[PDB]
Amino acid sequence: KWDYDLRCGEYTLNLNEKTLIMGILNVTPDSFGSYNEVDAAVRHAKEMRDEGAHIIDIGGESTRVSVEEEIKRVVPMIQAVSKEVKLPISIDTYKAEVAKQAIEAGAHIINDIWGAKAEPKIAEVAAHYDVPIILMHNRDNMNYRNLMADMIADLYDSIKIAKDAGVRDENIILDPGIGFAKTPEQNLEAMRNLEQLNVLGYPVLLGTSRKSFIGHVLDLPVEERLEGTGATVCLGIEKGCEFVRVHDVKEMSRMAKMMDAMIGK
Amino acid sequence: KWDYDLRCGEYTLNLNEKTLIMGILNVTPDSFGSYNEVDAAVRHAKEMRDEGAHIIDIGGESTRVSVEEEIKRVVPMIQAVSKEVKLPISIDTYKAEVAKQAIEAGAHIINDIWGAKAEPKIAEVAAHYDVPIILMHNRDNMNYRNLMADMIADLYDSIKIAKDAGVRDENIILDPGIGFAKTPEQNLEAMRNLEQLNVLGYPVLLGTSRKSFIGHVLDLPVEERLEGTGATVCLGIEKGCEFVRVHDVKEMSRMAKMMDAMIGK
Ligand SMILES: C[C@@H]1CNc2nc(N)[nH]c(=O)c2N1
Ligand SMILES: C[C@@H]1CNc2nc(N)[nH]c(=O)c2N1
Repeated sequence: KWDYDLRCGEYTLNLNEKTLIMGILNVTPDSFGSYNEVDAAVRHAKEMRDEGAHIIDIGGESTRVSVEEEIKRVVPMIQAVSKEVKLPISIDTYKAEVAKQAIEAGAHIINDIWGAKAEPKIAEVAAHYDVPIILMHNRDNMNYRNLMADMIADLYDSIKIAKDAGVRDENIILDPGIGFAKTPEQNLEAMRNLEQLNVLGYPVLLGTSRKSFIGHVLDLPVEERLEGTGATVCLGIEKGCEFVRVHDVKEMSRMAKMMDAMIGK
Repeated sequence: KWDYDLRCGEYTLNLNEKTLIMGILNVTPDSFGSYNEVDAAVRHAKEMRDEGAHIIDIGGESTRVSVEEEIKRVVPMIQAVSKEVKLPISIDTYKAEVAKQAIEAGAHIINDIWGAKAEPKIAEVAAHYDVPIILMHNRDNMNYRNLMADMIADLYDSIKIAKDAGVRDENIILDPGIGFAKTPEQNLEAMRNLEQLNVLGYPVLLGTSRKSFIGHVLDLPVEERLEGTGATVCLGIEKGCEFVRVHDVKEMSRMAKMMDAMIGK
């Protein structure tokens, strides 16, 4: 099915062999590139490498921050993890300068929650270093004529921007952006119609880990969402996703792997 | 989609509203209707009722037993649980006399792992008390020309037997019999083609809890199979199953419920 491998410089990721697990690195800052924060992050990456993660996702601005600062927090982390853990690292920013530094510092993949729309210059950063980029569906509003048709239109506007800036098709990964610009019911509608994004011809990453719509269904707080995340990973894999972005790496790797065996991937 | 409810005398089970969870009652015998065994079983049913189970499944001969004896072990259990826990009880036997007693003692549903083939008289027991019966795929051999086509043929031979004995269509539930008469690869093939059984027009129950094929994929012992069972429950629900038979009632209820929300059931 994929006629190419994901080229990540040093590392290569095969897209046919298994669902690829992206481990979410919790970047809990010190009040002050300090030791407790860089060391707590290195140990966390190591735990996830050992639990079956294939990519470590490192973020500077967690939604729940000055550009100069985001770099000083995230660059030390990427240096320590890329040196100490043999996994590709994706950098979770939408800012072009942050992306630029992160890749100099050793990150392999760009992870852009605004799909090259917040700062179009980021795809030029991608085009240049020639790295894979994740384009996530997002918009600053929630008025959908047709949810899926709109997601697909919007994603396609990211691809144009990326392709225009010089991004090769083989470095494009898409993401339905679950939990962004979507009501809880829209989130479950995007889950139920995820296979639609396959028509765009690109690999899909799904990020549903512990998100608020799981809580809305199950009526359960963020720490009781492991079964609900599992269900979303399972439906995602069955609908064709190539990657899942999760906190619970041990549990999701096992669910991923059993899905893979059953659907014949 | 289902134009009728599952009639269980005292209780009624709706087939459209949610995936219905069947809790597996571990019937750990005393060396001797004793207290520790009937009381350990009542507390276990109660825990599962509280964790979200809709049916309690009670078995006399766990595969890993004289007819007269199977009754003396299982009849006290059904009396205590049906009196003390307000859930329908299914009786996991293939023996007609055991089924007969179990229903006198208070069980609602017959659960027959040999699909009325080991003892055809059991469907007459079903026909008479007018109870729902689960017909599970099983055979005393593993030489399949075409796995799915054979399962469907074999299941259909159970339906004939049941219908001939007087069983109403509305009291027939089918079960692909995962882990019986199937190699590990055949088990994963039946999972991947489960939606095929829907053409027979009946509700489907799936039993994959902690089974040996999960262990074969994940390489993990029976107590580390919770993620692997989850994956099977998720794929089952997406492929259309009306019931899942599980040990981990808390975890599987949550995964069931999140699947239901997403697939729109
Ligand atoms: C809340 C987080 C932020 N970063 C993400 N990145 C991708 N690709 N996909 C996602 O779902 C998310 N969600
Ligand atoms: C091992 C157990 C025995 N009883 C079962 N009954 C049904 N219906 N389905 C099943 O899968 C099983 N498996």
